[PDB]
Amino acid sequence: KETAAAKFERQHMDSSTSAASSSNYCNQMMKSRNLTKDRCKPVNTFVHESLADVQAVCSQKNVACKNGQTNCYQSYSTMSITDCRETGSSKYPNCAYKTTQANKHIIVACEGNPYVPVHFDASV
Repeated sequence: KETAAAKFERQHMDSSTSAASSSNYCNQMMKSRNLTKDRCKPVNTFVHESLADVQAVCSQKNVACKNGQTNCYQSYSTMSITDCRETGSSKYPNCAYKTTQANKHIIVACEGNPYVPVHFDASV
């Protein structure tokens, strides 16, 4: 079945664009990446950077994850991200989201060998 590392790429990586280009980014991405297949995932962040730059975060600043785990890491640099938050009009299967673009430090949880991002924890 899909690996945690591949899942992270599918849910959170968008190396193909530098930023969201319109308010419809989230609606299109959430759908296309299959995040709304079973239900409307409430929140999701997409990172507009190279895969290598995001994998490198696993060797940056170790910080506790929001849930207390100690396998989280914070990016030394800000990164281009897009926050997707479900709107009041969202109704499965017609999931709807508000798109928010920003430049923030990301916090990911890493695992494995190679040690790569498997979860997106927060943006700060």
